[PDB]
Amino acid sequence: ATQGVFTLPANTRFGVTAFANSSGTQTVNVLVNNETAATFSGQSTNNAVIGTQVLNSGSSGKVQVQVSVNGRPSDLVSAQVILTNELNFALVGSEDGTDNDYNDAVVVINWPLG
Amino acid sequence: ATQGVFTLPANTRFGVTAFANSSGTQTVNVLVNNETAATFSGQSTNNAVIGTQVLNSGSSGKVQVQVSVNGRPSDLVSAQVILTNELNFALVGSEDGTDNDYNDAVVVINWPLG
Amino acid sequence: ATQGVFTLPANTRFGVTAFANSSGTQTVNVLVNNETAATFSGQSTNNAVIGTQVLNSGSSGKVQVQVSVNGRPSDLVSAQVILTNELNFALVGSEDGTDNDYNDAVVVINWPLG
Amino acid sequence: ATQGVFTLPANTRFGVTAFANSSGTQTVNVLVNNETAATFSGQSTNNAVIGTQVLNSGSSGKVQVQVSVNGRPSDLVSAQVILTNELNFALVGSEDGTDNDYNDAVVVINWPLG
Amino acid sequence: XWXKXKXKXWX
Amino acid sequence: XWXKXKXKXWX
Amino acid sequence: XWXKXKXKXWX
Ligand SMILES: *C(=O)C[C@@H]1O[C@@H](C)[C@@H](O)[C@@H](O)[C@@H]1O
Ligand SMILES: *C(=O)C[C@@H]1O[C@@H](C)[C@@H](O)[C@@H](O)[C@@H]1O
Ligand SMILES: *C(=O)C[C@@H]1O[C@@H](C)[C@@H](O)[C@@H](O)[C@@H]1O
Ligand SMILES: *Cc1ccccc1C*
Ligand SMILES: *Cc1ccccc1C*
Ligand SMILES: *Cc1ccccc1C*
Ligand SMILES: [Ca+2]
Ligand SMILES: [Ca+2]
Ligand SMILES: [Ca+2]
Ligand SMILES: [Ca+2]
Ligand SMILES: [Ca+2]
Ligand SMILES: [Ca+2]
Ligand SMILES: [Ca+2]
Ligand SMILES: [Ca+2]
Repeated sequence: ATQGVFTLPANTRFGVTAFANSSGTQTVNVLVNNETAATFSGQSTNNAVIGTQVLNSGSSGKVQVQVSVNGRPSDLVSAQVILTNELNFALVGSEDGTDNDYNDAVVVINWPLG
Repeated sequence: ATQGVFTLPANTRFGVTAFANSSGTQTVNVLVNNETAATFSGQSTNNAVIGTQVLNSGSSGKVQVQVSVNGRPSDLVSAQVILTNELNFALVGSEDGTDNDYNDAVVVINWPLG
Repeated sequence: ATQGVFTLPANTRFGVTAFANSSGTQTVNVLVNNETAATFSGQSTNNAVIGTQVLNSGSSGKVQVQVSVNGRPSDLVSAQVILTNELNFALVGSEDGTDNDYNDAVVVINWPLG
Repeated sequence: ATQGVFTLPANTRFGVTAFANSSGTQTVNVLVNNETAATFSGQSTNNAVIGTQVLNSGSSGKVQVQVSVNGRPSDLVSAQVILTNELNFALVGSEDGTDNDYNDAVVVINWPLG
Repeated sequence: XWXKXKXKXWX
Repeated sequence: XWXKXKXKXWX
Repeated sequence: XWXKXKXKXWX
């Protein structure tokens, strides 16, 4: 199944944050309406925050997270969770190798803000 | 029901990261085995990261998140989500006022690391 | 925080199913737009299904689950999870006593159907 | 990533329930420690319960859900969610066709029971 | 499922 | 409730 | 927080 694609409420500000846990440099692309809106790049085996940004979900609300290492797409896992019918998390893990820890890049999207 | 309390695997390193979306300064305490192990303090209405830290869940694995604003405890909401039976997120929202956006401090715990 | 309240897409059919795990007879009421739309009652300590039904979320989309035992409201916990940006679960647990297993009535709402 | 595999606490009773939303006849197989422990089959486009059963997770705790139609494995999506650090849901959706609703068989595993 | 109708897709 | 296990036998 | 300009109306 497709992973890393989320329909947010349209025209809504949201946060996106990436963490790295791999020997390889993680490239995290965040697409809004199928166009790149943010890119984070970094390497850590200690869960470092390699980037964080506030974006707008635009007219479609479509947000997609892609993760690659040196141009090679990682395998993604994802889900959205909503707490008290208000607070939204869209969550992505990714695997760049063979150990299947799925933490090589971890991406958290959250909304609403403010 | 109790919120903000999670049983992690014992003796395991985990990330904790907090974001702020409120006029008031957020204080985020993370307790491991009932003893304070991390405190973050900061203020933002635009999802700024107010802290990120790798901690050890210790012999009990018990991790508790508390949030307060100038001493007053915020109301918490939380859940744990596991993707592909490997990647764990413990998620906390918190409400310091009356509008029930539950984003005033947002806390993400993730494991495993590395 | 409020629990057991979910905003579904309007005018959408959804499933609601309740299971019991308690000595007490569970009464599960499902409200749509603030009016009772289904009521299940039953007793089991073995996860028996005490009711399942298809309902329409109506013009507002607002669905609320209430649980009581012998007329006393149980304490609720809840969250919504979305898989592959398509498949929705609204999940409720409830506690009628002191052991905090929160399984005394378990209610699963799922959509879309068909 | 692998989907439909969950590590439960060992030696623990759990409920498993399957719902159907497809023109195709669904067969859901539940494996405990790699051995078939329950099988449900049925056909509904109205979320009918095609099976519910109580099983024990055994010495390994490994539970796997498989879904097929006419002998062809459906594509699975899954996640586990824990509420108030106590109430667990292991959730599976499945797709037998091309519309990507992922509800063709929906499987809910819940624990603890009793 | 197979054929034409609601939800049928390629089947 | 009251009795055995997780609270069975009364009520 | 209190007053105007802190979310949506009161609170
Ligand atoms: C075959 O018809 C496809 C199948 O059944 C449809 C009624 C719909 O439920 C679709 O999601 C499913 O794959
Ligand atoms: C007493 O009735 C408590 C009640 O029933 C028990 C069998 C157990 O399920 C407990 O969780 C529940 O609150
Ligand atoms: C007042 O401090 C309330 C507080 O700050 C607002 C800007 C808004 O974020 C609100 O949700 C928060 O509780
Ligand atoms: C009805 C059906 C079952 C399995 C695979 C394909 C199709 C059309
Ligand atoms: C002990 C018990 C359990 C459930 C309902 C009533 C009573 C007295
Ligand atoms: C800002 C705040 C804090 C606590 C209670 C009420 C309000 C408006
Ligand atoms: Ca890896
Ligand atoms: Ca890794
Ligand atoms: Ca607030
Ligand atoms: Ca806020
Ligand atoms: Ca109970
Ligand atoms: Ca119980
Ligand atoms: Ca389908
Ligand atoms: Ca379907």
